Amino acid sequence: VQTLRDRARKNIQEGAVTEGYSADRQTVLRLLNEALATELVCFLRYKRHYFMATGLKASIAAAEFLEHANQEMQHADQLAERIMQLGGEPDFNPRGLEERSHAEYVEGKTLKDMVTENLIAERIAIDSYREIITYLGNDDPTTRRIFEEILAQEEEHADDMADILDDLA
Amino acid sequence: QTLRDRARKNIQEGAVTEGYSADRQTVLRLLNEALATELVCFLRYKRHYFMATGLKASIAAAEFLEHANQEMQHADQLAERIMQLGGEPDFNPRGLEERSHAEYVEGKTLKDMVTENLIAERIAIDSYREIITYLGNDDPTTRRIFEEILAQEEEHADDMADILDDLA
Amino acid sequence: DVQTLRDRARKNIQEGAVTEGYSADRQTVLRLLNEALATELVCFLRYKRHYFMATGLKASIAAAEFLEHANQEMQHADQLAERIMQLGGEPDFNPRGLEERSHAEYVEGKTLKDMVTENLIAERIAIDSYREIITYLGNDDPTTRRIFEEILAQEEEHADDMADILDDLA
Amino acid sequence: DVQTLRDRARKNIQEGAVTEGYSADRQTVLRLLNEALATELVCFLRYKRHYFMATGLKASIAAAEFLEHANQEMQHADQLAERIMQLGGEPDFNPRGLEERSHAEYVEGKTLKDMVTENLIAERIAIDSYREIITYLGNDDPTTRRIFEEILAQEEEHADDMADILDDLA
Amino acid sequence: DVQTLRDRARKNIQEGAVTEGYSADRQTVLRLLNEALATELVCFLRYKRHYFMATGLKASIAAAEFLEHANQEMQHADQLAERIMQLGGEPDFNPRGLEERSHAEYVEGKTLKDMVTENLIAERIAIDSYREIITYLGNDDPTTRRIFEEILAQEEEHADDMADILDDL
Amino acid sequence: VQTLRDRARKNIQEGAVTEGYSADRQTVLRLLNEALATELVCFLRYKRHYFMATGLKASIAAAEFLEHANQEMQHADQLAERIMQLGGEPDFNPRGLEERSHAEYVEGKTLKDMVTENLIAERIAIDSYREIITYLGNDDPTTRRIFEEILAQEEEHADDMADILDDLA
Amino acid sequence: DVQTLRDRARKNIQEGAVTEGYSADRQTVLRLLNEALATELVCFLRYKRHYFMATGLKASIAAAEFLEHANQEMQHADQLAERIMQLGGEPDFNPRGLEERSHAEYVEGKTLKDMVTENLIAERIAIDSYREIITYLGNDDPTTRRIFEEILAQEEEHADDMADILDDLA
Amino acid sequence: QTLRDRARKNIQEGAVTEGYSADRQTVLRLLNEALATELVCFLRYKRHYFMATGLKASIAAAEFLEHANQEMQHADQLAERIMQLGGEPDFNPRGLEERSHAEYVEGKTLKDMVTENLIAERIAIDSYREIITYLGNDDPTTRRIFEEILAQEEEHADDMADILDDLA
Amino acid sequence: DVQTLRDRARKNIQEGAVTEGYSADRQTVLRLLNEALATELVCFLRYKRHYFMATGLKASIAAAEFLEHANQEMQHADQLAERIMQLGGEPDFNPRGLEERSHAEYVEGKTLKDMVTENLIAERIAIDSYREIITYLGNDDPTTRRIFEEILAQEEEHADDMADILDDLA
Amino acid sequence: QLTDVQTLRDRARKNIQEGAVTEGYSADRQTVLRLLNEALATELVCFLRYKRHYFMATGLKASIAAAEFLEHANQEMQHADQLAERIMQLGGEPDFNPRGLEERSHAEYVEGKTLKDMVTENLIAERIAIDSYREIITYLGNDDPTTRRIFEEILAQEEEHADDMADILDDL
Amino acid sequence: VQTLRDRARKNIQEGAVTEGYSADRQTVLRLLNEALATELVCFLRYKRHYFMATGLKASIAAAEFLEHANQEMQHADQLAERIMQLGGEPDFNPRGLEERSHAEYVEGKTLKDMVTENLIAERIAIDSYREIITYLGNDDPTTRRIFEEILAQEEEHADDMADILDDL
Amino acid sequence: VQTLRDRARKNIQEGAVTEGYSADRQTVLRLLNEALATELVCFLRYKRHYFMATGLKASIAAAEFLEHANQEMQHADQLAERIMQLGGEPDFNPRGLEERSHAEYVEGKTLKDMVTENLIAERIAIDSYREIITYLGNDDPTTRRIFEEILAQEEEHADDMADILDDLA
Ligand SMILES: [Fe+2]
Ligand SMILES: [Fe+2]
Ligand SMILES: [Fe+2]
Ligand SMILES: [Fe+2]
Ligand SMILES: [Fe+2]
Ligand SMILES: [Fe+2]
Ligand SMILES: [Fe+2]
Ligand SMILES: [Fe+2]
Ligand SMILES: [Fe+2]
Ligand SMILES: [Fe+2]
Ligand SMILES: [Fe+2]
Ligand SMILES: [Fe+2]
Ligand SMILES: [Fe+2]
Ligand SMILES: [Fe+2]
Ligand SMILES: [Fe+2]
Ligand SMILES: [Fe+2]
Repeated sequence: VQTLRDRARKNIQEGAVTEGYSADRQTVLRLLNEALATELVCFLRYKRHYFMATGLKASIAAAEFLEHANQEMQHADQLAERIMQLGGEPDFNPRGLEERSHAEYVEGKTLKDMVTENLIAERIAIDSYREIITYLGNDDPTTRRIFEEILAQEEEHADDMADILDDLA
Repeated sequence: QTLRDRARKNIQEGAVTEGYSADRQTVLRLLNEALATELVCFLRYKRHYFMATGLKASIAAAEFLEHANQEMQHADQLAERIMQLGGEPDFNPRGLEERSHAEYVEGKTLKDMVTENLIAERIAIDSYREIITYLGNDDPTTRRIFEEILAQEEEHADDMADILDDLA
Repeated sequence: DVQTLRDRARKNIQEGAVTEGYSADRQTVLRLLNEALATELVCFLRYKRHYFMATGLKASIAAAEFLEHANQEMQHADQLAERIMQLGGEPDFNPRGLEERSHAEYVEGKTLKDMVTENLIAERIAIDSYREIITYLGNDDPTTRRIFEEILAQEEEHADDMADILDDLA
Repeated sequence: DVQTLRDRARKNIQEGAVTEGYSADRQTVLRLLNEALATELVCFLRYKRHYFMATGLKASIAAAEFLEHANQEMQHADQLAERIMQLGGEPDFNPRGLEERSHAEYVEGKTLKDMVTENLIAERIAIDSYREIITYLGNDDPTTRRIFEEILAQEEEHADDMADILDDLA
Repeated sequence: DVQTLRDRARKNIQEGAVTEGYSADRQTVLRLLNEALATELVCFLRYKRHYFMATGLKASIAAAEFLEHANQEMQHADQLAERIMQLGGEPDFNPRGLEERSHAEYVEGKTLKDMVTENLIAERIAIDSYREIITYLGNDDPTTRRIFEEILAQEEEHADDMADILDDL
Repeated sequence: VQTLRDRARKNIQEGAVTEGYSADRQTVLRLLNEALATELVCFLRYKRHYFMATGLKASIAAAEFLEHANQEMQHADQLAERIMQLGGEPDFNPRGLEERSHAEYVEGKTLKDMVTENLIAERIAIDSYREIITYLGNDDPTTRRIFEEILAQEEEHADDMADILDDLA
Repeated sequence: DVQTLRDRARKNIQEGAVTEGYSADRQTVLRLLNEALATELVCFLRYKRHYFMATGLKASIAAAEFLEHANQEMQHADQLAERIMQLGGEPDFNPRGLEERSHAEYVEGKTLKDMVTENLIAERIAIDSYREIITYLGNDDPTTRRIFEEILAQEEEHADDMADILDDLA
Repeated sequence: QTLRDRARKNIQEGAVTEGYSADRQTVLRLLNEALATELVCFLRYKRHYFMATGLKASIAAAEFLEHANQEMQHADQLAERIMQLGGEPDFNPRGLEERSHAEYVEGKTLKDMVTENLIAERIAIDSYREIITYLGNDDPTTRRIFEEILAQEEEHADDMADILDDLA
Repeated sequence: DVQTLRDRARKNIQEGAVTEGYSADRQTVLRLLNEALATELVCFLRYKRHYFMATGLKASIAAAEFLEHANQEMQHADQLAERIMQLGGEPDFNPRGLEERSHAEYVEGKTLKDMVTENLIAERIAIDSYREIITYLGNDDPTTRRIFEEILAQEEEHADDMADILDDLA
Repeated sequence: QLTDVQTLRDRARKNIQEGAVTEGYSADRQTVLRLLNEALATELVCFLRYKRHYFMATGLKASIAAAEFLEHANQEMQHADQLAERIMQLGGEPDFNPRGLEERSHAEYVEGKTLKDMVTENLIAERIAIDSYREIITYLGNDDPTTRRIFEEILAQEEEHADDMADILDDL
Repeated sequence: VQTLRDRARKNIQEGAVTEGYSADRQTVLRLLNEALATELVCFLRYKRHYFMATGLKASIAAAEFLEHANQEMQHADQLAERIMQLGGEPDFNPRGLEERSHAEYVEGKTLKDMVTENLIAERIAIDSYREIITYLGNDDPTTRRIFEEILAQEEEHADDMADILDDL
Repeated sequence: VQTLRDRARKNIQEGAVTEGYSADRQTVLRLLNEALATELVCFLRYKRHYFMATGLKASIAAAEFLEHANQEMQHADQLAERIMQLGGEPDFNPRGLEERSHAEYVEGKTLKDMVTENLIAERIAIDSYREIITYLGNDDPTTRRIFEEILAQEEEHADDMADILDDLA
């Protein structure tokens, strides 16, 4: 009765983080920020390919590139919001961004170059977030669900890029 | 540089990465069986929607149509995943019922119609529960598709049972 | 009195939309409506199959048309079933024997040219079938005639849309 | 062949939509449009009466249909009045003698079966009435024919909807 | 009996909407579609001119009708060009000789009554032209017939709207 | 306690009509149906005028006529709904409709005729509904508010028609 | 002459909407608003319960009305709480003693006829309560009177809607 | 035919019928004084809206703008009625403040701005309460306008007082 | 093999969404669903009280969060009640004993800091309460688990939003 | 370091509270503010005049003018808002005081008796604003693009209002 | 000061054209009508290309053709509106339309033909409108802004067509 | 005549850039890319401040921080679109982003810190883009108008940030 309340009153400023939070909060925060860097890098890369993919066939890829780009930023916003709830700071610094990220920014010369670099990044993110989802287990459903939702989106991005690549050269 | 090499190996496989620990072949078979089930349930509900005329029946007819269209959304969801996992979705009407866990049943009465839909929903619920168990933690993206469909079928079952209890 | 218009309407009142003035062969029009319904359901399934399988840069353009066509087909299916019910029939959504009732076929195709060609064939079959139905109806059933005349126009668009693609292929 | 198309159009220019090529009997087409208009106004009033009076769980389903029908009837009224004006007539909205001009009646009914049955009778009267008008017009006035053909298709739907209800009652 | 339906469809398959059953004179139907297209383009330009020139209190009322008509005329143009393409023709948007191909003329007018009358004349020319076309088509080409029936009905509205204004002048 | 509920269960099928309803229900119902007849008549008269008022200036009146007609029907619906709540039957019968109504259906020959006839009807309704509002007093707020809302609308309809009539012949 | 209108406005300025001219008994009006607020909150909970429990074909129609009423009750609750704040009070949303404060009861009902009857009883209690409040206010507080007059008209509708259902039942 | 004769006499008076029992001339005077008040209050609120910058103040600034546009809606309501009753609405900025029950006051601080708006609302509340009493049952349509405006001013007064209590 | 899947579904058919394969303790899941329902109804009432009472410049920002939270609480209430029905229970909206059933309390608060603190305490009680329920369900009831996982995530947001405010206060 | 780019930033830190007004602002801030406020007064007067004409223009033909009057009135207020917004960005105070509003405004409030009066009075005001704002645009030159663009956008609207009113007046 | 108004009263019927209008109005009107013809011609050419560009790749260009066509008409409307404000008459006559225009109507046979002809026309318009913008200088801000808004639109159209042509 | 067409055909692949383009294309591209980097940096800084500014008062600034962030990205898109039209490549590389930009990414500790850094950045951009507008003169209206439109937005951002700082400093 009053013990339910006393548990909640202890360390109240910790907010979303309760007596029941069983995950390794600092390590989760580290992973959230690595993912955030990946999303920002993927956002900048896709935006680049979008502007550069001109032409008839390429304009189709350009549309997918832009759609992907803005989804990446949605993933970034989702992750930063969680970083804040779990007592961290989201790192939007462009300095060293690529070093924190699992993906690279690669301009590419051809369209096949562009698509391949995006496909490579998605497959890196897929396996990375699969590992994080496994690592979280049942200790942090709310964070686990963020990565599960991002994962499902990345799997779509991978298929969308691979579908294009098969038609190229 | 090995993360990049892991990703470059079998790049044409797309969403299916080295870390995909499920039996891709078996998941594809289950996805197509679900797809057939959803198309069959769509056709049955669409039949019942048109045939359920009257004062009281027209209320059931509305639910029939809502379910039919939800079934088609499930079909699209499953087919999309079949493609991401490197399969082919089988929309062939020939042998459609043999592939499906459900049946197409016209019914003579409205109680017939509701009962046949209720039976189909309960077949799907237990079938998809088993698939979700089979997937476990190997394919979250597919597991989440079936979990979302499952929740809908549970709604469809309650809606049909709620009606059936009021009938003759 | 003018009580004769009312007496006409009261006779066989449960027949609903079908009045004394309905001059068509109701049983046959219902047969044609159900054959048309089967054709649309098949065409819907074929187009959806092609939509999911047509991946790539060029093909994704075709896939969009395939999906647009698919849903137009189901709209036709709904129009026809609605009319079947108004004329006192039962619409047959049974997938068993669906192809046997249909003027069209379900064909997966291997290439994109295969998919486009098969859809073009189905449309040209439907166009000529529905022209024949429209003629059979004559002035006996304006409401049913108008459904097929409207579907016909959609099919001519689908045929032109698929042919326009096929000319650019291989 | 240019100045003769123009001279054709300049003659009786005040006739508006009604050109030399208008092969129908304008005076009679106007009579039929105004009878149709009275029928639609009457059917609107009857349905509105039934809408307000049909209370209860089961009745409210019919009442919803009564209202949809009522408002479709007024749409038909506007469509017909609009055409009357294009053909140089005057639409008669006068409530005095409205029923005598109409093919339908205003009938309150006591029961829901009464109300549904009376609406079903009126829809079936309109169907055959408008079928005859469509035949009378033939190819002489496509624009007026298409109005009646569009109204007819709606009346057939209204008849089916009322009959579908009556089967659950009688 | 199913392979012969398929054989009919394969013969001349590139002709698209035009099937073995198409019983109209395709070449002549196309000529009529192109004459109608010119009529609509001419009527569009004339109405647009009258719209801009019809200033004042009362005239602004006619000007609104002029603009609504102009844009309906272009919709008619679009319908006809779409049909020209389905039947294997070419829609002629060439401004050179546009008036010669058209049943109508471009006429500036000095007064508002000038403008309204010229528009009324054009609508009455189109009405009788399209009635003749609809008759020529008969039951041979429902899809084209329905286009002209739909355009005709709009032209009758335009004719009545212009005549209703002219009666006040 | 048990009397608040006992007052409400007694005569429960009388619905909105409670023990506290202090108005002369039968008379309120009579007035509601007379008002309903008036609105139906005014609806038909305005619709007649709307279709017949063609021309440059007349089309401006035609638009006001249509707005008025459709407001009249809203009033008809408002009143019929209230008749049902108070235990009556709304009379939509076209036979003898004018005999029940305070206003008349008048085709009019000229536009000034049409405007004048509408203005006369609005001023009849205004004075009728003011008397009903006074008659109701505080005995039936819900019904009173219906008439106060209709009255305000009729005052607008009257001002709109008089504004037109001042500019005429 | 402008300095006295301003001086009246400066006297007790923090009282806000409540001016020197407010002629009602602020304390008592606040009591009635809070009693009404409890009534609406209880009615919201009752209707919500009935909405979820009324399953079946015919019953689902009542469930739709139950939900609509439920949410209209909460709009009334908000309207009343908004006014309580303007008159310098505190709106009591405490679930403890909510029924003791409310003019209506929460009653689960066993049957649909039960549910409808209990809702119908509550509406008729509210009607007579709010009519009495409207009389008590007189011309002293138009802004509050208008809240109750608007709620009253809504309750008369809810009462009629429930009674219309009850007549068709058992 | 007597109802018709009543309506035909003085037909150009429009909404004002034989049964209009209010003092039309005096009602027009009050509508125009109220109109002036609303225009003045609109300008003052707009002034405060632009001048209330900062973290806290921007919250008040949003309220200032909302109030401002509501004031103009009232001006529109009042002018519409002035026309229906056969008058002329006075939008002249010369002497606008003399006709208005409220003042235009710039204020130096935010507390100044809030206090001045609160003073104006309480002036209008009591002014319109008096007008509603004067009308009684003689002019329902006009009475309802003032009753609707009055309720809005009470909200504005409560909203401003709610801000003032938190300030200084 | 088709008649055995079908026989499974006919056994206990009236149970609806609850199939032979449902491996949870339906009785207990329903108990927890109803305790959650009470918690959300109480949290809704508390937040609504705070919304209306939190006046002022800074406080109005909190008031907005209070209202957004309140309506999210009611959405949770509806989700939970819907599930109670599917599992064959009855959702308890009775205000009598509502607080005894709820894991949270209704607390008026005197200051804004009071209000924020009480809301924050409530969210943290809910967070840990629903985490325990998610554990209890395991893999036995995905559909119910997902409801709680979705609610949990919202409560974590509500906790962060209230704590973010409290850090700036007094 | 190497006070390079560090110079762009040191320019920005100086007088930071001056906000939009930077070291690069080459216009006479004091004078631009006077002009913005005169324009603001002009628009408020034009709004009140047009609103007056809207309510008084009853009749068949007049109601068409009444519609134009109302569209114009609300555009005038949009202009007033645009100008007041700029006054704040440049560190001024926008004067909404109705006392002396006309003395500050380039236009007049004129009731007019007839519709022809109303149309003419609005037409005169537009032509005053057109030439006033042309002069202001010229005075600004290239010193304040953001303020110039406000006046250029208002100017184009006033030219439309002028043409709209003249088109009506020709028929009277 | 009473002179501000007398300036505005002189030649009042000229409307937007005031004493301060320093441009050569007759010449501005000539340029506006030449631009109008250019837009009308470009509109017809684009529509022709839209209907004729069938196929997979071509349908992409066809969509751009239609967007451009309708933008061309928006420009035509902008220019005609300005002709009226400045006291001219807009010439929509199809006879001699091409002679008045800086562009041509060219059907083209291939898609490369169509795209090239559009690109050529856009570059003609760009340099024409740059010259007009220069001729206007500061004498007519309102007309100058119309051409600058169109110019930027034409630069987009040129880039869009060149982007397509590079792939052929 | 035939020379307008020949002028347009020369260097046709240059697209928007015609013979009449009198600006230094190479330099305009350099300036556009410096602005592009500035906007990307300002976007990241504002997003960081948005997530970190929690509390009652701080949430007001956070809302503005977010509105600014998204306006900055709109500016980035405008600038990149023009870079492509003038035949350049837009540089979205996070590597060296700050070195190319007139602005910096600065986390700040306090809200006063965040607001001040945003205010400084806007004032740098304001004066930088004013200079670019002068450099363009009348040689490139389309680009000048882009910067003139961005400038007006930056002036708003500066006023909005300064309005906040006055309440803090
Ligand atoms: Fe991705
Ligand atoms: Fe289902
Ligand atoms: Fe098709
Ligand atoms: Fe009808
Ligand atoms: Fe009907
Ligand atoms: Fe046409
Ligand atoms: Fe036309
Ligand atoms: Fe009226
Ligand atoms: Fe209620
Ligand atoms: Fe106020
Ligand atoms: Fe909750
Ligand atoms: Fe919560
Ligand atoms: Fe203006
Ligand atoms: Fe162009
Ligand atoms: Fe920027
Ligand atoms: Fe900025």
